[PDB]
Amino acid sequence: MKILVIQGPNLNMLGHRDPRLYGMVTLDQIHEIMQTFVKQGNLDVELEFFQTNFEGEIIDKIQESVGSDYEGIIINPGAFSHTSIAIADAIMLAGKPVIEVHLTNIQAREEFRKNSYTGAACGGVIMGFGPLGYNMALMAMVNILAEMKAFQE
Amino acid sequence: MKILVIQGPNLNMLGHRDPRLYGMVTLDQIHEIMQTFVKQGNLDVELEFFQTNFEGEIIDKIQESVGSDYEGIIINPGAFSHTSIAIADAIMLAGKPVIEVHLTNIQAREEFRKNSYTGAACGGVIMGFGPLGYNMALMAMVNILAEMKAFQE
Amino acid sequence: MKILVIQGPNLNMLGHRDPRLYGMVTLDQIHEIMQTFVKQGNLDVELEFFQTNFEGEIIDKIQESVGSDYEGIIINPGAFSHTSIAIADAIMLAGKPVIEVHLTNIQAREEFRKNSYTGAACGGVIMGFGPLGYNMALMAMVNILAEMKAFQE
Amino acid sequence: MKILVIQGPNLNMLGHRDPRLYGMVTLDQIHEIMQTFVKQGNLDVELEFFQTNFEGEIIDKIQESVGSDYEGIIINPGAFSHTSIAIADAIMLAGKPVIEVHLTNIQAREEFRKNSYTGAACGGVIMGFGPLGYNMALMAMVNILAEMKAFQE
Amino acid sequence: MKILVIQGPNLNMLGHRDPRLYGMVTLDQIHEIMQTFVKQGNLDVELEFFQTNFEGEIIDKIQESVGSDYEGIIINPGAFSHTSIAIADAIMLAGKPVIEVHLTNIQAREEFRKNSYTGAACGGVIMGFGPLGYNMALMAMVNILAEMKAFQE
Amino acid sequence: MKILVIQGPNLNMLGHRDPRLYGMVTLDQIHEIMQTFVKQGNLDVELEFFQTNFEGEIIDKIQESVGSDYEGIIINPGAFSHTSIAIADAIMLAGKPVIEVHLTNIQAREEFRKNSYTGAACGGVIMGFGPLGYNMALMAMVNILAEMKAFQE
Amino acid sequence: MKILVIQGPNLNMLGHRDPRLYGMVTLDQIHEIMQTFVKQGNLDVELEFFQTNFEGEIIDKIQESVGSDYEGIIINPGAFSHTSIAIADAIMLAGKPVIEVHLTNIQAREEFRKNSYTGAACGGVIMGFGPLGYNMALMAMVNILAEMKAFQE
Amino acid sequence: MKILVIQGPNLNMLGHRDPRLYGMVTLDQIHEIMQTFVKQGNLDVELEFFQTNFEGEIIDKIQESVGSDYEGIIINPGAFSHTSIAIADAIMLAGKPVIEVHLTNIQAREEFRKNSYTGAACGGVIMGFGPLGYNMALMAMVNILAEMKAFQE
Amino acid sequence: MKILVIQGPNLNMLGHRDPRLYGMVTLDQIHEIMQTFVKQGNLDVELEFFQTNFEGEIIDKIQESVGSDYEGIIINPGAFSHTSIAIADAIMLAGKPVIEVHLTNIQAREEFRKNSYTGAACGGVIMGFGPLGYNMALMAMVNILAEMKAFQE
Amino acid sequence: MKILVIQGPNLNMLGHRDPRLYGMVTLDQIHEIMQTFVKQGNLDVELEFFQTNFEGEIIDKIQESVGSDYEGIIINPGAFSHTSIAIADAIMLAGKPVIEVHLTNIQAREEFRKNSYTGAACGGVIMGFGPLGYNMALMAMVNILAEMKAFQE
Amino acid sequence: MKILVIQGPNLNMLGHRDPRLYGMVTLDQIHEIMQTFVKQGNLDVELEFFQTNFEGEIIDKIQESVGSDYEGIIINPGAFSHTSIAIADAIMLAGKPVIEVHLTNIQAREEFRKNSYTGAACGGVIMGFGPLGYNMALMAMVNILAEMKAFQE
Amino acid sequence: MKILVIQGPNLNMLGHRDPRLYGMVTLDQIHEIMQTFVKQGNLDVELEFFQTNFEGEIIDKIQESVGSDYEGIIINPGAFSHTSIAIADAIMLAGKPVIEVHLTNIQAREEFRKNSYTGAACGGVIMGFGPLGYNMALMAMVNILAEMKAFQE
Ligand SMILES: Cc1ccc2sc(COC3=C[C@@](O)(C(=O)O)C[C@@H](O)[C@@H]3O)cc2c1
Ligand SMILES: Cc1ccc2sc(COC3=C[C@@](O)(C(=O)O)C[C@@H](O)[C@@H]3O)cc2c1
Ligand SMILES: Cc1ccc2sc(COC3=C[C@@](O)(C(=O)O)C[C@@H](O)[C@@H]3O)cc2c1
Ligand SMILES: Cc1ccc2sc(COC3=C[C@@](O)(C(=O)O)C[C@@H](O)[C@@H]3O)cc2c1
Ligand SMILES: Cc1ccc2sc(COC3=C[C@@](O)(C(=O)O)C[C@@H](O)[C@@H]3O)cc2c1
Ligand SMILES: Cc1ccc2sc(COC3=C[C@@](O)(C(=O)O)C[C@@H](O)[C@@H]3O)cc2c1
Ligand SMILES: Cc1ccc2sc(COC3=C[C@@](O)(C(=O)O)C[C@@H](O)[C@@H]3O)cc2c1
Ligand SMILES: Cc1ccc2sc(COC3=C[C@@](O)(C(=O)O)C[C@@H](O)[C@@H]3O)cc2c1
Repeated sequence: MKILVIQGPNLNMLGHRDPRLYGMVTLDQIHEIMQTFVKQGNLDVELEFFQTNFEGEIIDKIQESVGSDYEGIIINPGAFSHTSIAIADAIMLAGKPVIEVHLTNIQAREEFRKNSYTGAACGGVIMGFGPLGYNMALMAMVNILAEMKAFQE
Repeated sequence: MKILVIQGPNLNMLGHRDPRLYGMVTLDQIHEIMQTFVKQGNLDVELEFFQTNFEGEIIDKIQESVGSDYEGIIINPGAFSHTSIAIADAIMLAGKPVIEVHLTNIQAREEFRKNSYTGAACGGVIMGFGPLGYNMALMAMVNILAEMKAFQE
Repeated sequence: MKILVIQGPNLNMLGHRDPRLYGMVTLDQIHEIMQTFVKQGNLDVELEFFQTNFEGEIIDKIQESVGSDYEGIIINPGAFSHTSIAIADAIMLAGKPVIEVHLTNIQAREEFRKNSYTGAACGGVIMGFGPLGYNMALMAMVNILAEMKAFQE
Repeated sequence: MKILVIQGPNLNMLGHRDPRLYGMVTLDQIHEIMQTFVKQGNLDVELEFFQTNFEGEIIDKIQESVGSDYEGIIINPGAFSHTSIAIADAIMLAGKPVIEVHLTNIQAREEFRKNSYTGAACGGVIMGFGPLGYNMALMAMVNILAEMKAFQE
Repeated sequence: MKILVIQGPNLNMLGHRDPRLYGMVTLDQIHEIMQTFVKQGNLDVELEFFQTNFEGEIIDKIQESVGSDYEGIIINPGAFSHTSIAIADAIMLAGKPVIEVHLTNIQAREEFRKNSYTGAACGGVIMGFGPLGYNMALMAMVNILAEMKAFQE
Repeated sequence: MKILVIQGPNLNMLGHRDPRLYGMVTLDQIHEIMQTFVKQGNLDVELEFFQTNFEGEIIDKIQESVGSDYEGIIINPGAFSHTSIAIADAIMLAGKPVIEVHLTNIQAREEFRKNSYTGAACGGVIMGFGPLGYNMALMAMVNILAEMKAFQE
Repeated sequence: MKILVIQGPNLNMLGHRDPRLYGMVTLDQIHEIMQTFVKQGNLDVELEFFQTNFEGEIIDKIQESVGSDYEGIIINPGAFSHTSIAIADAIMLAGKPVIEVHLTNIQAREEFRKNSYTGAACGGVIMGFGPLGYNMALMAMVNILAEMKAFQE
Repeated sequence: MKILVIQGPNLNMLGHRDPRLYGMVTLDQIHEIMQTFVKQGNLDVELEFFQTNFEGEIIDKIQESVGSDYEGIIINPGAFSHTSIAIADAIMLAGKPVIEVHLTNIQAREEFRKNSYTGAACGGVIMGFGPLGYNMALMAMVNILAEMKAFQE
Repeated sequence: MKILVIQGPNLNMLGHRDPRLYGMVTLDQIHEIMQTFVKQGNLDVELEFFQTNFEGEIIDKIQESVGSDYEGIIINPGAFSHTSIAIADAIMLAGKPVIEVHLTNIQAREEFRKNSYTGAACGGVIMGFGPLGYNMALMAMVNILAEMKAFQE
Repeated sequence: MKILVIQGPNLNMLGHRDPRLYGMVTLDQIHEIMQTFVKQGNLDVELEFFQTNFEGEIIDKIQESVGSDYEGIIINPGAFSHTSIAIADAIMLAGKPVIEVHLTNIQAREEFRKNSYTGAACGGVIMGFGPLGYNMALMAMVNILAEMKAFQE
Repeated sequence: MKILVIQGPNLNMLGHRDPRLYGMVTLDQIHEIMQTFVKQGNLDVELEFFQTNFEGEIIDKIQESVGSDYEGIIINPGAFSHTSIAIADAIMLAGKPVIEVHLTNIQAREEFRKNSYTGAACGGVIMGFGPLGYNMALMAMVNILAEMKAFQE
Repeated sequence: MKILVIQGPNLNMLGHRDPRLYGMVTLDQIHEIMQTFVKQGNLDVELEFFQTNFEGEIIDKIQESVGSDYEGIIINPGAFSHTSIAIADAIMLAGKPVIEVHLTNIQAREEFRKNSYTGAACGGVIMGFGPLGYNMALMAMVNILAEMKAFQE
């Protein structure tokens, strides 16, 4: 059961500079925290991680998930959340669960960050919990998938 | 370790009518699902549930949590999320973690629902996961509390 | 055949001060005019009147109509018309005819009064006819109910 | 006692196509329903019906009512409600009661339909009751006229 | 197979003044170009041409197409495109293909010209191709009709 | 030397009702005041007066001035000034001086009256001088024409 | 000579948390300061203090002042100032002096706090002077009442 | 009979540079044209001319006109028209006719020039006639004064 | 203990015309009222009064207060309150208490008067109390100063 | 005679999912339809097709057309139409005909889709005709090119 | 070769208070830094420095540069940058290079500071480099002048 | 001492077409001009030049400067300046001086070009000086670096 984790622009710079707002934890560390959570719960999940600064690479990857044995996507589109109708469209055509995560509470920042095009296209949105938000996304993803397949039977 | 769950206007009408958008699950059923989650994880948590249609009662209850042995609040202010500066202020003065939950993805609805005053005052916001969102709030709450007390020592 | 008449904030102050805009007739007098209309037409209707200054009480009352033998609601939400998404939602979940009345023509007043959240959630809206508007609401309610039960057979 | 009923653009297309939103009843049928209401109440009223697609014809007709033995106007300006300051001015200079009717609840439709210039210029506005709204207009007109002439004596 | 071509306000002044923006071709010349296209393709189409400066005449004509053996409408509402909800409604009730044409690219002009109420009600919109845009509308009309009748069988 | 005076919707109702804002003078009286001014100055000017409530008639008349021996237009588009892109276009293609007149100061009224599409298309605009404004238009017109023909030689 | 002091939502939490923006003084301490001012000036005033988190209770209390021997109201509506047309209406019908007080300078905060519906309905507004603002309101109230009764004689 | 002519910022730079938009005529030349008009009509008027670049000097001068034997003001506030509430207030308190003139048609320029605070405070506004606009202002001023004194008697 | 009282544009015209909105009291009379208050309370205060119509003079004066033995400023910027970022900056750099006063309730007037740039830069704002507002400003100033120097010790 | 067809983000996902709004036809099928049109008309045109999800790739390709023997561009920028000033600039510097195509009527969708930066930079725009729109673009392109080269001679 | 350096409101207060945002350097020190730069580069430039708090003095000075042997202007209009259409106009008529400087990055401050009317009228704008910005203006001015006179020959 | 010069979309097309607005100088020529400035001043600077049409490449490059011996960045983000929150974020995390350059005065162009997200994130911004702007950036960069290292010691 494969989950694709997509990390948008600038998230690779996390923690390395300790630049206050986003915190001390690096992107790799966030990804280790995710693995840890997967093992410590015996959840039946293999993660693929992907980070990019290109809007087009985010769309490419969402698209490459379509034909494949990828069950769901957890995504933090970063600054593209607010601007990218294109990623929003790609999310709408993914035909599989997409969950949007934000480290910070984007409700509580500048006006230009409150809107999330991408988040409106997702099933659900998690914001403001730091790295923990990603594990919350994993929990929900596992439940969302469990419930999708339960119904099948 | 006491968590206060506050349920805003109209949420008590959930499920009883099956009114499409919000689902089939009743508010009691959401609260049972929470207890179930608390036991099935052996989490050290006693829940107090409260539902009201009064802005004033939501504020009263947030305030009554202040002096007490209430560790945190999980809240779905419902339609007040978009309008209630008053509840937002109450949340800011609660001096304890507040997590906002929405059944539906309020990013993906009418313009007048995208803004959340109350959500901006909370540490974090969860939207669009149906009842599961509340358990996600629980997970996060337990972790946020764990981490607050870890640092104490 | 029971009709619930809900009167929002400040409407109990009617007439007592003769405060120009709204007129000389008291809220009780409006309610007497309604009974009079019910008898003088031999309409088969028992009215329950309710006035409150609390958003929460309006919602409570709309909700308490749901399980009961209340056939429809006539409501003047007063200044809450313009602000209350919460009452609007309550009206949408009432699953019975709701008609909104206003004494004054809210189209012809300040910008902040032109919007009616609640009115959009109602089947119909009557504005600007003074107390007469309420009898027009009665007429329409009786017809709407007649037509609902005609179709049943 | 003459009442002028003015029907704005496209209302002559009613019912003939059964085009969903507005219903099944034709404009003639609406006018018959009005006569029927006038007889079944023995109201002392002769109706003149007029339908046009021309803003200019609506204004012309409102103006031609001024010198005459027309006591009041019932008007559904249709899509001109939202755009026509010119008809609004005509209504203000009619110096006799004007009541605006809409079949549909214009509060509950697109943003561009919520404004009614013409409705602000009328004494009162009725929306969302289907053809019934016109009889409600008749009821109100008869009362408004009764009350105008009562005060004379 | 009859197509009605409707030309809105001011289009009759085309070319006669060579007034720069719109060009050198007259409205008659646009209509000849259309006939020429119909013959040079052997398309099975009789054109009726109509030009007016009255919003009301455009609506009248759209309505008069309803009962008749008019298969579709090609329309350039001119300045009414931006303002006329009434024509937009008429187009919505025409129950037959309507195609909007603009000589100039209305996206690239003043803000007040970018909105097209009428264009949103049409199946499709062509702008910025000078008189050629009309032939494009003919091509598309013939295809849309071909495809409507193909499906019939 | 022929000047066309165009009077927009409702201006024919002037004075007859003494309806406060616009005054006591009738439209005929305004036109007499113009003739009087033309004689008392020996200006070489024949006036044609035209009043209509139809947008379409205003456009028609501007257009019919084009081929003719009409030297210029004085126009008070009334409520259309604020709404009518169509008339604004007609004015732009008149290829002769157009002067816009308003009785009242449209700067000092409701927001929806401050904009004048038609006024932006005219050479010049006169507002707020009551009927005297028309004579001011005449003066200016005569001067503008004088100066156009002076330059010819 | 009775003055009613109304304190809106959250003001009861003042000072107890020392939550920075509003200060260190408690609501009781604000009320003591007021009594002290009344004695130290020998002003002929009995104060009734009231604090609530309910919009409805504020309206109730304003209304209950109408029939009574309450001469004036000093009110800090708190977060309701910005949102509550209902309280604004109640203030308009109080038919006695109402003075709005704010601890903080609401001009200098978030955009959503600059508007005061309630403040526009009051005779006057005092902001940004901490608890001192209440005594200023007392001074002004005593003067306004002095001047009202002076004129009587 | 004294008329004060106030010329706002930058108008002294007229014509000297021939800077296209405003023309070739200098400010002195405009003032000579005014004198000429006064003589060629035998109008009973002494003009005082004043030009400044200071908002405060415009206000000072308007104020100094109050006590004096200045009968009316003709003013072109220039760029201050759009911005200066202060001059607008000064115009409202002048208690004598003020006419606003603009060389260019400020309706037909940038959005930031369409608003005229000052013009809304004037009795009337003249725009877009070049220097001629000033003589139009003189004509109107003379008539306005004539009519003010006629009534006296 | 010196307080500088700055009076913005047009305030010197007060009362002389009795121009309705602002009242009957002259600016000198307002200043006398202030002296009277200072004596009748034995407050230890010398007032310097200054009125100007120049934005630049207000700024100059604010600046000249900096080096001097001026303890605080009471200012009514008049129409500049709404427009003057420059004065707002000057107030921010005064490094002493500045209190803004308005005779009228600027919340309750035109939209363009609700904003106060200058008021946001002040510690506090008083509006809508007529001349009395100035004495309220004195009371507050004396208290603010008392409290500044109490802390010193 | 080479035409470059550029297909923006997500268009490669067409039809494969049958995702309702855009239809059943795949992108390849759209391109085949284009070739077919080119043959069935004997038009003298070689098409190069290009699809990308990268804004940067669209710009690159537009730029690579400049030096080459590419006569014109037909482009559907997809979601970038609304957001991409950069592509809009590239189109403006292409110095050759660019035609914008949309499958869907972007006038009739969400507010954020009505604006087309790219469409404003194109000579012309076609929307709402499904894949047929591309053939319409071909017809127009061939005519635009024919007319460009006719003039040459 | 004379350069006029104009310094807008409040800039004379620089450094003296060390008021954080703008820095520690006084206005005199900025002017010394400019002389120093002129010598250390042997640039052929005499500087005239001017500081004022009056909008009108800025305009006066720009105007007085016109007739003279002033080659260019470096200007920091301060808070007037955002508000002053009048200075913007003065700049446009200066017919010589004008360069706008800001100490702070006005893009990165409050919304009301992002707009620069004056900056739009300048050839170029420099912001956010502290006092160094002025030397950068000098560099550019010298280059702009060199290039203007190079072309002459 | 290494400076990275980043050139955004379309800038590589400079000069080659002579497309009026931006000029005649090619991007290579701008880079030569920069080297020339570096030698003719003996400044101790090695430049790396980079041009791209990809938002993601700009971010990649800003990021790759972080770990390296790159001292500062000069950047012209081109059309991305107005839209790219992502690049703005990258700039904020670069932890080294970033200077934004624009050839043209973006204040003086379309509304959609006035905003610069990226510019707000930079230390300073230079606009409207053609290619010279880059040398001005160099000058400033060298000074900013000199001053950063001066303080170190
Ligand atoms: C007829 C009907 C039937 C059941 C219910 S429950 C309900 C709650 O109000 C809201 C809840 C949210 O917080 C959520 O999605 O959890 C969204 C919020 O916008 C909405 O007011 C509204 C509603 C309406
Ligand atoms: C002086 C002048 C001369 C000739 C013409 S033709 C004309 C048509 O009105 C309009 C037509 C459009 O539909 C189009 O682009 O074809 C756009 C619409 O905005 C414009 O008003 C307006 C106009 C104006
Ligand atoms: C009840 C009544 C009685 C008489 C009249 S006349 C009239 C004309 O409409 C208008 C004319 C103006 O152009 C003008 O002041 O000359 C202003 C414009 O805003 C208004 O629509 C409107 C109107 C309304
Ligand atoms: C965490 C916290 C701690 C203490 C307090 S007290 C309070 C009052 O609510 C308000 C009062 C104001 O009237 C005022 O400035 O006095 C302004 C209003 O915007 C604000 O909501 C809000 C609040 C919030
Ligand atoms: C015809 C007239 C007559 C007298 C006066 S005095 C005056 C002062 O300007 C203002 C003062 C305020 O600060 C206030 O309420 O004290 C409000 C402000 O908006 C107004 O411009 C404006 C004005 C206007
Ligand atoms: C789930 C889904 C499935 C398939 C596709 S294809 C697609 C293309 O993007 C767009 C194309 C348009 O240009 C058009 O109408 O041709 C409109 C544009 O707004 C839209 O983003 C968006 C999309 C979304
Ligand atoms: C408390 C305070 C203390 C000292 C100073 S100096 C000053 C200058 O005015 C301004 C100058 C700018 O042009 C600039 O950044 O150089 C920005 C402008 O918005 C500001 O008003 C504003 C100001 C404010
Ligand atoms: C047809 C055309 C031809 C050549 C070029 S080069 C170019 C660069 O992009 C931009 C650069 C700016 O940063 C600047 O002024 O340096 C402004 C920005 O808005 C513009 O997109 C835009 C452009 C457009």
